Amino acid sequence: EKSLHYLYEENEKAQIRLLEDEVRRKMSERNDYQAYYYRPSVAKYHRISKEAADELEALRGD
Amino acid sequence: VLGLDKRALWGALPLLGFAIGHFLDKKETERMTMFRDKSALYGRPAGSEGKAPSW
Repeated sequence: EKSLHYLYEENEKAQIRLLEDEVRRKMSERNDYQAYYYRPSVAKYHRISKEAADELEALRGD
Repeated sequence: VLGLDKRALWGALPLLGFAIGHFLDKKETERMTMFRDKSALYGRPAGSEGKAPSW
């Protein structure tokens, strides 16, 4: 019964390993999810520069 | 008979390691127990919680 329990645990670990390999392959195929296989491109600096350029329109004067 | 000097008192370290390994094996067979008396070969009929475990 100890070998039966260890075989059941190792078999379930094998199925979860195969399923996470499939999930990681489908995630790297499409680059969909935000955890792995995702390059975070941010426009924070573009919005900061646009806000600064909008702020310096008020500063234009004499 | 066998001859053991004062240096044989240093041999309590491998016996302590043997006791530690036996305790870890006892903890491992204590944990590994969800199929205990529930497999279809060594099975038990209804009322298994009243009866003692087999091992």
